Amino acid sequence: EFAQHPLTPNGRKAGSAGDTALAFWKDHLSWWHDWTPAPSSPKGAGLVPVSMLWGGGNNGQKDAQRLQQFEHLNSTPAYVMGFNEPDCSGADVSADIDVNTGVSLWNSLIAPMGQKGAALGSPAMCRQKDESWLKQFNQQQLTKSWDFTSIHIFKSDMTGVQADIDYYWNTYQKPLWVTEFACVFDQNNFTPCTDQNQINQWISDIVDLFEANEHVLAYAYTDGLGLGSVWPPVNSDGSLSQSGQAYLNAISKYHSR
Repeated sequence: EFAQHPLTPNGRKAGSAGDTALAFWKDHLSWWHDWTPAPSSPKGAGLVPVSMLWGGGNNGQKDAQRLQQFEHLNSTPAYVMGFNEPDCSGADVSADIDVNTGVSLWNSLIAPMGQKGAALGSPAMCRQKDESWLKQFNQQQLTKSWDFTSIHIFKSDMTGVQADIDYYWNTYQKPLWVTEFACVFDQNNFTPCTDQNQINQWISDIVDLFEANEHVLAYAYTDGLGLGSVWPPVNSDGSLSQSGQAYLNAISKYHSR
């Protein structure tokens, strides 16, 4: 009888999306991802490295490299996530694949990893609570469904964060992982927050909300590009930024054993 993976990695919700701030945050995290099949920054050594199949290998240089690396994995990860934003476009930005193409990749490459014991994460939607892609994908013939629903939260207040959580719990009825989050005026041409005071409070508030919410089992601060000059967790001189320090101070509140 095989032991199942806990859907919170190694007793802590907190993780990182990317590795620029990983050395500074490590001691208060359990896990990280880097959008690749095999997260390998040496800054993460000891944390749970969560695998991803980003896309279908026809929407960018890195997309094609990552599909080939996923096909060549000699091993089964403890946790694997599906596609990054198949409902958005842009070469090496979002996966840009239809539901039919998603089903074929999921059944050929992701479901067999789950048969060998990996915990499976859904594809993550750029449309947030307005998605239709995952609703259609979930109605298709999948050889194995997902264990945790992956979500991206790009919102300017905690009302928007809560509306994303409620939509994905009510609709899919599985535990959630927030696999990327950042403070963004999403309805106003995707304008990233730029007020340091507001960002520091938003970070503090969102970590508290996630830690208290029974349906959120993991979360991860993103360092991806396109989020303005204030959100990045590392300054141009290499030092931890004020935004990076707000995350460090929030996740350390929940690390007391």
